[PDB]
Amino acid sequence: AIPVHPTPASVRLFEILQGKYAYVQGQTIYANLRNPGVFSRQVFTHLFKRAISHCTYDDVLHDWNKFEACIQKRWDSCASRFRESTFESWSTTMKLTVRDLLTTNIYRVLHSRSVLSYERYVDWICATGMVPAVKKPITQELHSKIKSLRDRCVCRELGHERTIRSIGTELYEATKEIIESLNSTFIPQFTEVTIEYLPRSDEYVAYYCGRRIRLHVLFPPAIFAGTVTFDSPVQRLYQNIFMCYRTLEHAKICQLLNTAPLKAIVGDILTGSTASAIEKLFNSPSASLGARVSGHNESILNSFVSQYIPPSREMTKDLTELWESELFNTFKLTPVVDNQGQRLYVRYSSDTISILLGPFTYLVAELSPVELVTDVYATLGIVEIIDELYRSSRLAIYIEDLGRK
Amino acid sequence: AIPVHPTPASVRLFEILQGKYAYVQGQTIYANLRNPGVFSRQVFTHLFKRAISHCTYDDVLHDWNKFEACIQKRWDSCASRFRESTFESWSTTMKLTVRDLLTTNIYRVLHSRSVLSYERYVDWICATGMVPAVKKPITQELHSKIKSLRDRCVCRELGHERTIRSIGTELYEATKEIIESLNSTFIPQFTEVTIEYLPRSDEYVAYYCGRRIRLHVLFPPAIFAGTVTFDSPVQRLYQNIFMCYRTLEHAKICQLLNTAPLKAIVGDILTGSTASAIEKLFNSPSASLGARVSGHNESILNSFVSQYIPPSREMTKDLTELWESELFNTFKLTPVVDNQGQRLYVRYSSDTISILLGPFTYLVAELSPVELVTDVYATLGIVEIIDELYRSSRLAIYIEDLGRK
Repeated sequence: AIPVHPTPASVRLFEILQGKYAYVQGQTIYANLRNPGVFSRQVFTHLFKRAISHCTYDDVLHDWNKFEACIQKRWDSCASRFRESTFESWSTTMKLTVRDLLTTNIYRVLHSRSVLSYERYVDWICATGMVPAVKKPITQELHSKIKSLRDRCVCRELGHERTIRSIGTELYEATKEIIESLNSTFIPQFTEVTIEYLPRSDEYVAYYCGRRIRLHVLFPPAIFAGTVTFDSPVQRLYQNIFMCYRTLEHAKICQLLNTAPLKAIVGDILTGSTASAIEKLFNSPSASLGARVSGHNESILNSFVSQYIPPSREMTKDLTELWESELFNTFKLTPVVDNQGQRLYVRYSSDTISILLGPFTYLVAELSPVELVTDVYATLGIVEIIDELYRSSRLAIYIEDLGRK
Repeated sequence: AIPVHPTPASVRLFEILQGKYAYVQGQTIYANLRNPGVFSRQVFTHLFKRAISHCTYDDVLHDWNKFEACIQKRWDSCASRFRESTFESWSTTMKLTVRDLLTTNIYRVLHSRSVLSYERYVDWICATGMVPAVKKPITQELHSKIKSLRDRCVCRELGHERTIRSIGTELYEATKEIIESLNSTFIPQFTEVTIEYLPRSDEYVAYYCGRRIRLHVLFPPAIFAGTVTFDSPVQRLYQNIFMCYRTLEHAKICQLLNTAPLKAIVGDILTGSTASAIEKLFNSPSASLGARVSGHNESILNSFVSQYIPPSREMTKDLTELWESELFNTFKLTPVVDNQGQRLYVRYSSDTISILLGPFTYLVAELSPVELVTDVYATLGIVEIIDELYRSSRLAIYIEDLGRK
């Protein structure tokens, strides 16, 4: 039995998740990888993939035959290129008339209340290399918020495209198993739960409201007999950040201690009429400073003077790029820049989703049939990846099979 | 029961949303993402999509048939290219007749009094990660602000375009479903309502006029035993901005205390005749400074002088880019810049609308059938997105269906 969370050193470590003690410009990049949305990209494009894969080629071809049966009563040798153009435009409106309803329903199921958050995951793994895998069995939100007819109300039109009537049902029921899986799982905060490690027969015990909950080691900490330190991104910086905090408060201490314009040895304010503002502090005891010897018999032979400025902002300036280097390296962050651009587009890499969302979606989340994605799947627009999925979809490759008749 | 909102540290946090305590050049970018109208982009292109989706192909083809019936009484072998050119003209005035109608009606319904504001939204989520949901049931303003004929008297002309008489009515009634949905909700101010936490069996309780009113969590605060800290963009900067405020007021304190040109120790003004301006302050007690020892028996052996200014503007300057990095990172802001351009066009990204208006339009506001936008949907002109929608809209594809006869 040894504590992991509620030790003073580890709560000092958990504090740097927020900004309470020390903060610089490099720690702003920590929130950028703390940004969720990339997890919604995962379930998003994965349910697009599930909706787009399960389709039959034989349905869309008879849809095209009935589509031509629609146009022959509306409109010989010129009909060859007429049928080519109307098929091309049929493919275009097929992409459109799937993509709009997908954009409605999938964003509708996407921005539900999810008690699981990537944001509450990424700070925990970077803090201690450990994550509480909490299985919270309340799952009555999804059927209450969405039960039926949300897939049925929008699709009622003239052209009874049975492709949509086949895909909307399977994509609708597929989300009812996926949102189930994420909302069944749970990740808490830190300030009210704790985590316990027993050295004797080494396992780890989670705690929240009095029970041992499931867990997943990723970065096992170094337990010496005197203290425990965690192999973590932030605790690879820990006492350097505390050193910068110490010298900054030290700098303000000396700055506030030499404010007197003159040193003796014994032996509403921000804005106002400056003439009266002179009077309001010249009488104040901030002006004088008479230093003291303790013993009255103890005399002073010589006296010196040296105000001193410790290099505070210099200590902040290198520690900014200290933060930048660690969060470019241990999490693969490639700054997409312009010519002499000062880090304008900070983006996930190929392997950093395998090292953050890879373990996330497959260890603490039981999202079994979901995948990781490409660089340009997460880089591009979230609706602009939809037609790109379409460009390598089973559907549009069947339609480009129909692309030659 | 512990307070969240009216506590002194958190009301200092809600204050720095405004400019009252400390303010730098980086906090100017905070208003740029505070700009509403990007919510109007959402409802605007969503209702254009709703207007253009419900259209039928059969209405416009016989409309073109009657359009040719109009021109045969006004105007053989040359008639092939004559009919091609007049169809191209009919397409162009079709775009014109949807554009002028829609810009009147939709900018008319768009800039009504909306009690919901994105400006009143984005400040809450950045402050505490928390939003209070208010449902004000007063929804009687839509029938008074618009009844009918704003869509009709503009199109009451010679050519009875049944495309307009078919789609204007359904877009007209659909807008009433959307303005009702937004103005039913309400997001409040902060200086009169409160947010509050019960630690035991944790939930979050909102209050306006004595009722536990609805709300939604996004970023769970760190509640320790002494204080509460909210995982927020601004409170990740909180004591650094307070440190800059402290050193700026301390800098002005030392500047105001060191105005004397001469340091003794005991033992209308802005513009005027400068010869009399010498007279008006030389006799004044602002000039002199004779510092004091308390004890008259207490003597001084040695005495010093040290003027000192802390690096005030230096402490402001790095905190500018502190704000710049944080509001480029935790809200994804890509500065559209020129060669060595100093951050000229600060624009929303693909993912930051998913992290800000994504939760807004779907979770705190119950706008179900609305969508998100793209990068170029939000970048381009709001009338230049009309014709860009037309570059991929179902009626205009049906005109491009007719584009080859």
